[PDB]
Amino acid sequence: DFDAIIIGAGFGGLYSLKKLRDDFNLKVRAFDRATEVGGTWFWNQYPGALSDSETHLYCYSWDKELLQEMEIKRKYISQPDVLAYLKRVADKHDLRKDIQFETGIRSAYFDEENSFWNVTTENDEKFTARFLITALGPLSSPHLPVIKGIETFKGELHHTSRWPKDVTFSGKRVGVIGTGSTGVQVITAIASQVKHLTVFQRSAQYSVPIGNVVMSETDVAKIKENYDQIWENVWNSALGYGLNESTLPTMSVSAEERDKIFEKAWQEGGGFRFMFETFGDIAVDETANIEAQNFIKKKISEIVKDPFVAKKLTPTDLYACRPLCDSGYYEIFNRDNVSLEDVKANPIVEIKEDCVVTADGVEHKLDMLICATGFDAVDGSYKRIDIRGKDGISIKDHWKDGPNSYLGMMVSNFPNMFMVFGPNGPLANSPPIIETQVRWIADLIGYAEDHQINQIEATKDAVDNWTNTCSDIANKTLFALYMGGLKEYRNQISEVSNNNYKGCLLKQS
Ligand SMILES: Cc1cc2nc3c(=O)[nH]c(=O)nc-3n(C[C@H](O)[C@H](O)[C@H](O)COP(=O)(O)OP(=O)(O)OC[C@H]3O[C@@H](n4cnc5c(N)ncnc54)[C@H](O)[C@@H]3O)c2cc1C
Ligand SMILES: NC(=O)C1=CN([C@@H]2O[C@H](COP(=O)(O)OP(=O)(O)OC[C@H]3O[C@@H](n4cnc5c(N)ncnc54)[C@H](O)[C@@H]3O)[C@@H](O)[C@H]2O)C=CC1
Repeated sequence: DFDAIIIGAGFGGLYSLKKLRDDFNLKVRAFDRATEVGGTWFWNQYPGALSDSETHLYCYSWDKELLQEMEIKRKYISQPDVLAYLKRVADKHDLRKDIQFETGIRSAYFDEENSFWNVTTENDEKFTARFLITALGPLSSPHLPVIKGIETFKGELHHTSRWPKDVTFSGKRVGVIGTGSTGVQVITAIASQVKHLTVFQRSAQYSVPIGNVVMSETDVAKIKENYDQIWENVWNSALGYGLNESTLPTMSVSAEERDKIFEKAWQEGGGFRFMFETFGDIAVDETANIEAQNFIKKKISEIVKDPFVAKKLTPTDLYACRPLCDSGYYEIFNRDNVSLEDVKANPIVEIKEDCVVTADGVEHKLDMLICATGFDAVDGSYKRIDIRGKDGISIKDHWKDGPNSYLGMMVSNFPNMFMVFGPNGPLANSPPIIETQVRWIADLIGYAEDHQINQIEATKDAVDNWTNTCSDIANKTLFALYMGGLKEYRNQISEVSNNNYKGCLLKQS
């Protein structure tokens, strides 16, 4: 029995714990299958895993001491460091004493008469708790790339989502399936170290340079000295990536101008930035979208010295969402021990003991095959848990037609359950969204303790409104889930919390 159960010990889990335990004095336990805190940063330790967000923003805001303390080696932070960082947050606030590691949750069924949650582990522990905090993140189970004959393969088959330790590249032919962000990081990291790399590319994507430089003692002092301002600007921005968000329209300058603005962002680095700090309409207007793409196509053709290769790396679709970030990805394809296989015009059909076979019957002989093939959507982490609310409805069935929430946090027919980095949340840097959501959830359970209430849920009506509020803003953009940003997200939930949780049925003891 607990005031609250937390599922997860990543960013959202760790803070949920700290806040509910130490700031609101609640009786709380946190669960994670992982042996250590960190979430995705414990699980994903492949070559080149790295924040998209800058080092000084990809962290908690609420411990001012730890900010002055924080190591800031590079502009962006490597997986080990993030894990060291969260590990050290656990150390400082002693949170592990209230985390059971190696302990998956199987089921959670809301008890309607005790107004609390029945949570049963995979081990078969039944714990009771008034409140359910799910911090499962946005990246669910990996994609299992159904490839005929994966069983026959007798070399190393590794998946980025479960990267083993003690992996050696030297002297080996290595295949990489996937050229989204994980696979670009993998390929950039390893192309230098292997005998031969084959990239199996299903869909060429746009990548810009990240520009992950070491941070001088002065650079780091400039950050620390003005850290309070840094955050206030994060809270007063759409993306919370510390960017001079632009309102300048793209086609409202010269071609020679536009060029030079893109070359500035490009020299600086970062995908958000190229897309939101150059101009203000790149995600909304098509001409602008096209202009942004053609800038990158141009870059691709300059860097990639072999035109036929440059061709295969060039996206073909009409409009471009967020570009990936890289650390010399396009450069990779110039080298003599890298080859690109367009696996949409020449797919993988079979896989024998020692090779991947594509459509034209070429046998790609590999010692090692790496799946960098991506994760399921937000709801997959939920749908994969036995979660049942009112009238024994399981989240599986309630969301069978796409995920839904109120404010990204609360679910209809699903009481005392509060989601962190949950679906229909804002598009922005992770740590600020998580802070925002945890603080808000904590205050509401605070309100609940003080107004002696014992049951909170969002209406079906509140939810659709919110589902609508996302579509209206969404359809104002090209992205053919909640946009309009963090600043306006934080407004929206303040408009709710200040109006006695409009759309939440607060039920009383
Ligand atoms: C390499 C990499 C770089 C990234 N860079 C950025 C970035 O720059 N900016 C950004 O905004 N985001 C980034 N992300 C994503 C984002 O910041 C992380 O996904 C975020 O830290 C998630 O924190 P979380 O605690 O909400 O969820 P997670 O960290 O995914 O933690 C969820 C935890 O819950 C546990 N869990 C789930 N289901 C169950 C269950 N049934 N039982 C028990 N435990 C369960 C899991 O073990 C997991 O540890 C990145 C992700 C990766 C992999
Ligand atoms: N930029 C960053 O710092 C990072 C961001 N992320 C987050 O995760 C998201 C992307 O996840 P990723 O793991 O990078 O990959 P992804 O989610 O883009 O994976 C899909 C890719 O895998 C390949 N693929 C999948 N199934 C295939 C099949 N059957 N045949 C051939 N190829 C196939 C395709 O090339 C495809 O582009 C990002 O949008 C971001 O939110 C994750 C890691 C690093």
